[PDB]
Amino acid sequence: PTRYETLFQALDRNGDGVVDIGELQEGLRNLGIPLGQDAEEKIFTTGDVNKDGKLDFEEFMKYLKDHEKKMKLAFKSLDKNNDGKIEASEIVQSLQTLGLTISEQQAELILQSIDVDGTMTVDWNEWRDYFLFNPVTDIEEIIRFWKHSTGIDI
Ligand SMILES: [Ca+2]
Ligand SMILES: [Ca+2]
Ligand SMILES: [Ca+2]
Repeated sequence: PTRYETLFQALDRNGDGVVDIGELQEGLRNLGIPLGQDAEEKIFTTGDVNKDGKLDFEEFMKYLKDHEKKMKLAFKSLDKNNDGKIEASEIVQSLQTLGLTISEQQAELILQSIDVDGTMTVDWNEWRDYFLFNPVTDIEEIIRFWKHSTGIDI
């Protein structure tokens, strides 16, 4: 969704051309996107470049685009076989290259936590859709998020 107009119009409830923090909270909660207020605030603070307390469409778009390049490099960092998809063994080996060692079952837990549809594996579109509003900037903070999200070791 790389123009992001639909998302923005979805969030701009009063249709004034900007998204306020309230609209972000109410909108994300109404769209069934589970996000904490401090993290939403992280998004807003990173995005609000002119610091007027509002997110115009170009700040919104810029944030989402840069965030999606960070997420694409993270995804390709996790993608070993270059298929365009992520399997559990790949989570295991990618984590093993980082010095972390995790079981296959915990890897399964991670994939299931990340996966929002029934695919049982995660392609670029699902990865991007999942981390769309998650203010993580790279793979290490993605790991920190996993560590809180699954409530598992490392
Ligand atoms: Ca608005
Ligand atoms: Ca602004
Ligand atoms: Ca794979």
